[PDB]
Amino acid sequence: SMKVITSLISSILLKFIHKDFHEIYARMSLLDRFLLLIVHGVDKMVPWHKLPVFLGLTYLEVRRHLHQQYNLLNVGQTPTGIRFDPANYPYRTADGKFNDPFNEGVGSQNSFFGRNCPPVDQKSKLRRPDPMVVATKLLGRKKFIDTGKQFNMIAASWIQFMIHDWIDHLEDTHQIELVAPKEVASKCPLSSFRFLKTKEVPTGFFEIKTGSQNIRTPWWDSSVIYGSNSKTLDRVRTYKDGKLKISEETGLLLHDEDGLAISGDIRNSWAGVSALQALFIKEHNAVCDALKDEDDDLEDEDLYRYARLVTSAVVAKIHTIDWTVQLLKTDTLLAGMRANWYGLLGKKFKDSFGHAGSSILGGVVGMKKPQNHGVPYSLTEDFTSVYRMHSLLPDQLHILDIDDVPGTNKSLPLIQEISMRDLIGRKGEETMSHIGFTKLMVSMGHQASGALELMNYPMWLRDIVPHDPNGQARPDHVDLAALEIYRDRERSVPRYNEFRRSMFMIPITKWEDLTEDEEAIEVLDDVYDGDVEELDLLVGLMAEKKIKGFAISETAFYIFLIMATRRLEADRFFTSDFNETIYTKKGLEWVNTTESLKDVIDRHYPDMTDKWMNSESAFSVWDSPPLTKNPIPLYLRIPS
Ligand code: HEM
Ligand SMILES: CCCCCCCCCO[C@@H]1O[C@H](CO)[C@@H](O)[C@H](O)[C@H]1O
Ligand SMILES: [Ca+2]
Ligand SMILES: [Ca+2]
Ligand SMILES: [Ca+2]
Ligand SMILES: [Ca+2]
Ligand SMILES: [Ca+2]
Ligand SMILES: [Ca+2]
Ligand SMILES: [Ca+2]
Ligand SMILES: [Ca+2]
Ligand SMILES: [Cl-]
Ligand SMILES: [Cl-]
Ligand SMILES: [Cl-]
Repeated sequence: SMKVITSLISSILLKFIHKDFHEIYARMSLLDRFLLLIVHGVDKMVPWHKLPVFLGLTYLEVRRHLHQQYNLLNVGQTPTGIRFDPANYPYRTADGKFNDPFNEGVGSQNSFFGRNCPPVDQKSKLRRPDPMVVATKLLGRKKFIDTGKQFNMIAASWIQFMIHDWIDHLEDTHQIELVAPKEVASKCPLSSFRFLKTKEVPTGFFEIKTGSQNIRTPWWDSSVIYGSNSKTLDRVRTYKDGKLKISEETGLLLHDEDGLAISGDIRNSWAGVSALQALFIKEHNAVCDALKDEDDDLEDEDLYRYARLVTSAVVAKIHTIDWTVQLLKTDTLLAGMRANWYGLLGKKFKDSFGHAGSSILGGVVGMKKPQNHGVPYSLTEDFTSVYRMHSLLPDQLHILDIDDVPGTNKSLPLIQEISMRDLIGRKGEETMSHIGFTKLMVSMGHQASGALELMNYPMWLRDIVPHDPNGQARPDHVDLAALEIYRDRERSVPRYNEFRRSMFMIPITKWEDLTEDEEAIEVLDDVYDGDVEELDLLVGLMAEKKIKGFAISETAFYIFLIMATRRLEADRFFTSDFNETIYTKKGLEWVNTTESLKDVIDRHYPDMTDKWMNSESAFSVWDSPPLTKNPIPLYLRIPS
């Protein structure tokens, strides 16, 4: 046969593949071996992010395909259940069941986290090197480093607002204690701290024998405002006109008898997230008003269901084509992220002529069927690790004088600095009640986030009161930087270099491959006793030299590449059921005409961005100078 001869040639070409990929290679199809040869070839020459946009996009299409085929690992028995008719569930269910037309429990509350990379058992190394040493020497903020004008505090609030929709790990009842070693104890805000073990649930399989459970629905269903089950949904519903609870007077969240905010998920939250919850409750309630006017025969439950479909799709769209484009501020990713939604052919073509039929040309949104690449949808252990972005948070929020006349580029002066401790949890709700929605939002818009670099982890997070899932305070404080290191190890996520190999990225051989910062190299060498194989994932992701324009590492980005696409393409409500029958005509129109966070702010606060936002995106620092558009066609642009 020709297939056997070509496979022999593929075995010959194995001489051009990095030795660490020989294993994953044997598991690949013939065409995919050729594709890996091409991807790996580019990696060794001019890298994709230096290519003309159209070639960068071609590279990313091929790499993403490889990850879809080889970096999606199921965990646990698939919760298939008895066969059901998806037409019986033309709405987002309270616990995320009945979305995958073939598996009732996929994407539901308490489903298993899947994986992208094979697990690496680290139970004998949970404290090697010591996580409080790692936190002290490599993570704790020395001098604040910001993100320039690229990514403001609304953008930092937004990604946490998404984490509250996406991922949270079920805990066991067993307590763990970490103790600060003598060497760093005087630099540790806590000399020791206690927390709960992650719940390890047996799977019944050989390759992956235990898994974690996700207590948030992994569907992108806005469970951050709707809850992840019927009980928590019931708490937010008014049962009038489809609506959710909010203060009519202040536009802020309501609070329960303990002063805790009433929303979908408020765990370990802060004022910035509360602001976005309130904004999107206003969005949901505005959709209810529009649909109830159109049709007086719709009852509360009908209104709620349609408005949840519209609101959750608006959020997903804004994240995809506005937020991500600020995180990944390059021409290639502008083109790429917009293509996820609208296809390479573009919005104007799609809006005029409809979906072209392939994800490449028309976007994953509106595809005829959901796509899971043969692996039941989940968010993964690896996804959790790469979204650990706590260094985005500042030490203080800079509250501006919104009563002052805006200056050049709509700049405003500082009126007060507020410690982040005063803006988190219950205390933060009280502080926000005095500041108000407008002042907080404008101040967040004008303030840069922290950068994802070493030695930039807020020290206030090294002694925080953590919460139970309902937002209730725990008596045992945690050092979050040390805890994150422990969790990645506890949950068997590969450390940095093995993570790279698993994602067919060339591994580092020395610290100089990771970063040009000579003092950071010395710290890494100290903490890890020279061993790049012991380098923690979180540390590597913060340390890695950034592609120009990227706020995250390339290693994190490849997980974003595949998993962001997956959140849309696997979900019926973004694919087979993204249509006017399911959304209503007006509901679909609402999604299709909303392109940005600015559009939503302008809907509810009609004068805010005119007065105070000079940037194009509400996620960029608001007093940015005007920019003249690049006259070179997008798909032809060459990165400098
Ligand atoms: C005031 C703001 C925040 C506070 C107080 C906070 C606190 C916490 C705490 C206490 C945990 C759980 C640690 C554990 O027991 O395992 C956690 C987990 C996490 N946080 Fe934050 N965080 C905040 C903001 C953010 C931001 C801005 C991001 C950026 C993406 C983020 C991403 C995550 C992720 C991905 C997890 C892991 C969830 C899991 O284990 O499933 N957080 N955070
Ligand atoms: C799946 C892979 C898809 C993209 C592969 C692109 C191959 C690289 C093309 O090299 C060409 O010659 C130059 C030398 O001067 C390059 O550096 C330049 O950028 C490019 O135009
Ligand atoms: Ca969810
Ligand atoms: Ca009580
Ligand atoms: Ca009617
Ligand atoms: Ca003044
Ligand atoms: Ca300013
Ligand atoms: Ca030194
Ligand atoms: Ca519009
Ligand atoms: Ca006006
Ligand atoms: Cl519950
Ligand atoms: Cl994303
Ligand atoms: Cl759209």
